[PDB]
Amino acid sequence: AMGDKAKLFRNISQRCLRRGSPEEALRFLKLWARHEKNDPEPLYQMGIALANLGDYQRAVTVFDKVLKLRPNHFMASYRKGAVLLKIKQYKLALPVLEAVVAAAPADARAYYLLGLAYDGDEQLEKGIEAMQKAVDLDPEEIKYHQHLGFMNVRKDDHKTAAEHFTKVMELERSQDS
Ligand SMILES: [Cl-]
Repeated sequence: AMGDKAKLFRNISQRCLRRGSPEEALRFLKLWARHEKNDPEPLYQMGIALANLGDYQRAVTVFDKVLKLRPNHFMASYRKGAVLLKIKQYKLALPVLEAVVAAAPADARAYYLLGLAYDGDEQLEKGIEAMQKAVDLDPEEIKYHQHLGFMNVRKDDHKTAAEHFTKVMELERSQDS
């Protein structure tokens, strides 16, 4: 069972996150982690805070801690994959993100991140496949059409690129009134 000290520290780190400042919160998340060792939740939370601070490399190594405790932690992989992609470590992000999508096969955003990771790794064809899936799962999103258009310009398929761009145009008009 969760100890009183741990409840207190959780309680405070929530005030600190919701009141803006995750540098303070981070100190209380570590206190919580100290009292409830082998609870993945405070570690997972530190990972989030570190990512928001911009300490991305440090965030990854904390998300690995939570993934050692809970190998299938679906959200820990999601966020790890997302920062790995921001750091431009594409090869490493691919297996992480591919696991996210095998757990949440209708998550358009997972597939979008996956597409960007493949594209970064110069696997254009695989990235199109993934970004296409994002577009099928959420056809009103401008961003996914936009990328899928550019991927197709590089593939020299200007017809389907133009389709996606003329769609980006359409969404922009109809998201005023
Ligand atoms: Cl792109």
